[PDB]
Amino acid sequence: ASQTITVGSWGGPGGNGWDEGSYTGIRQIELSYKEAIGSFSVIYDLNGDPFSGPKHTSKLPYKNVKIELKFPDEFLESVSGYTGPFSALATPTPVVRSLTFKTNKGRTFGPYGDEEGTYFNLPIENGLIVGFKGRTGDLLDAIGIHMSL
Amino acid sequence: ASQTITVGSWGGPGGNGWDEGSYTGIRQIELSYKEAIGSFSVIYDLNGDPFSGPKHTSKLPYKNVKIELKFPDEFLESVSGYTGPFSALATPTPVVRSLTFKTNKGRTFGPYGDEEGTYFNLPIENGLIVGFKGRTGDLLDAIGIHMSL
Amino acid sequence: ASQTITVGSWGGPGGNGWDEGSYTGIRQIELSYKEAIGSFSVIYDLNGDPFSGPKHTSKLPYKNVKIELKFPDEFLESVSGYTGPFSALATPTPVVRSLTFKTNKGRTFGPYGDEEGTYFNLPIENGLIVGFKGRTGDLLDAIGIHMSL
Amino acid sequence: ASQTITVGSWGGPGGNGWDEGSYTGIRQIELSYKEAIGSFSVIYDLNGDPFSGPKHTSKLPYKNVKIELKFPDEFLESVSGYTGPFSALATPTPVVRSLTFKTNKGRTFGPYGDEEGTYFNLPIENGLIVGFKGRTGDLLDAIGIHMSL
Ligand SMILES: CO[C@H]1O[C@H](CO)[C@@H](O)[C@H](O)[C@@H]1O
Ligand SMILES: CO[C@H]1O[C@H](CO)[C@@H](O)[C@H](O)[C@@H]1O
Ligand SMILES: CO[C@H]1O[C@H](CO)[C@@H](O)[C@H](O)[C@@H]1O
Ligand SMILES: CO[C@H]1O[C@H](CO)[C@@H](O)[C@H](O)[C@@H]1O
Repeated sequence: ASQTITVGSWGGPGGNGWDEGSYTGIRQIELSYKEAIGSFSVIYDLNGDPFSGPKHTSKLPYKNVKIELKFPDEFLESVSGYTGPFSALATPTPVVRSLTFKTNKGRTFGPYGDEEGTYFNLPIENGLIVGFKGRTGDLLDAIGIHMSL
Repeated sequence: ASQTITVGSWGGPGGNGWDEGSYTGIRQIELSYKEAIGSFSVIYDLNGDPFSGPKHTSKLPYKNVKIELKFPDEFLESVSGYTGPFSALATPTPVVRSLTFKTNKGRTFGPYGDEEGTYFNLPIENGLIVGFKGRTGDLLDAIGIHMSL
Repeated sequence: ASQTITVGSWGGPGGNGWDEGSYTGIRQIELSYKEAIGSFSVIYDLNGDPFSGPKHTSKLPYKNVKIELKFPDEFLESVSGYTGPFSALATPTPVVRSLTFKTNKGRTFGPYGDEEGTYFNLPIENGLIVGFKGRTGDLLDAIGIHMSL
Repeated sequence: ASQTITVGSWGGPGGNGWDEGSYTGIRQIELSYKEAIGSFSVIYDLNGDPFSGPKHTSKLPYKNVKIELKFPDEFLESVSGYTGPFSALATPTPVVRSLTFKTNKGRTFGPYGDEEGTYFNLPIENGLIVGFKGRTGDLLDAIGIHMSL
């Protein structure tokens, strides 16, 4: 059972948890958004071959978007976003409202979802986001990260 | 030259940089504070023997404080705080204003320094803060972290 | 691109190289043998689900064998074997003649293949064999290992 | 308590154990030898400054030798040697009789001590020997290694 530095879990305890696990790297990210982040599934790299992980999609009719990294020369060097409860979707607990990624090549994938609530930002100076972990219900209640060299 | 996952660097580009490096674990943290964090030096564990790292002290007449962890049964599981520019000490760039630690034993070392500015929080679910990195001038301009299993 | 401590490469430069990569752990090992080791393919654990890696089989009509580890309570704690050139199969370079595994549960999978040539033994005191690397032609010319915590 | 992949422990159970721990790298190695290896102490690199670890010296009047690596451009890429019991020094258990190092720059520090007994060889394809572990009595009964990226 090898283990991987797991960091954070930003967001609330709502929805059901999920942990896609560790892989060799990240190739593509797919997420839906509107006033908050809804669906979130990612395509990892498993030793050279692309491996699509579990789909954590939500029913909310949100705008979808694909984030294609120019792997393996380009990789996430920063993950930041906003977390706060959502009124329209009657649930008392916090939800990831906004998410925004930044790659080592200078490419930043603009903030998806409203930018309001308490801020969180993970600047990676040395290391690789090798996998995602998080909780999903009708939206993305929380999101976590696996890292390695 | 062996390397360690390095994360963050929360705060501004002011002052001079410093990186204390990687060690086996953390035993004691010493920092001075008032409206922001000033001095910051830590005592690591180098294979069982306590090893005091470089002192990054500031002249500002601030209130000092020692944080003694009950090593190795107790270790930091969360580091959070605030970063924002400081008026009184004329400098245009952001500074770590507040810092607050939480150990796996439930012990939280209350927020030191004013809690205003943009928030940052590093929840550690699996891994160890094995070393600090950061920038100091008259205060603690920024602070970073080294992690490992 | 998430790298993993890679060790050894015991054996000769004959045949074609191959690297199955890193995974979460090892579940089953399949190898054929006679006077030396011929086919060698393994089934890894990818975050809980069994993942069969590339088949590196050889044509030689050798006796096959499956090594099923009681994962995840049981794992390899030692890999040792013999390397030396082979007469019968006219090739001037060394080949892994014998291979023998030992698990943390005391189970040792007896030496497969003749035990002659120069000896090699990797005792693992702390760490996990998380993936194999090696060269195959008509037999297993050499074998390597990926490790992680 | 951060941990490091620890490998091997080649040699016998004689003498008293010792573990110098993990450091940033290796700068110099000092060992004494004759028909077997006697004294063995090393100077590590602790984040840039040379750090001398525990001296594991033996009284046997052996020939001493210093191995200075051109750190950090040069580092051990292979450690091999011989282990077998020693007659002259009446002890029934195995002892490391010979030890030989090879650096990434092509420099090989010739076999020290008689080359007889069972062979052991650790080729490092990716990773760093970051610390030694071993057992010493009147000679070097066994030797182990800590590795990391
Ligand atoms: C209102 O319903 C769903 O979505 C919210 C936020 O995603 C969760 O907290 C909740 O448990 C349900 O899964
Ligand atoms: C005003 O002087 C000092 O302290 C501030 C904040 O610590 C730094 O930005 C600056 O460069 C100096 O080191
Ligand atoms: C004789 O043929 C094959 O097998 C040997 C040993 O496996 C290799 O060295 C060689 O290149 C071929 O692949
Ligand atoms: C004969 O005396 C010493 O040295 C040998 C080999 O080093 C050890 O096995 C033994 O316990 C003593 O420490």
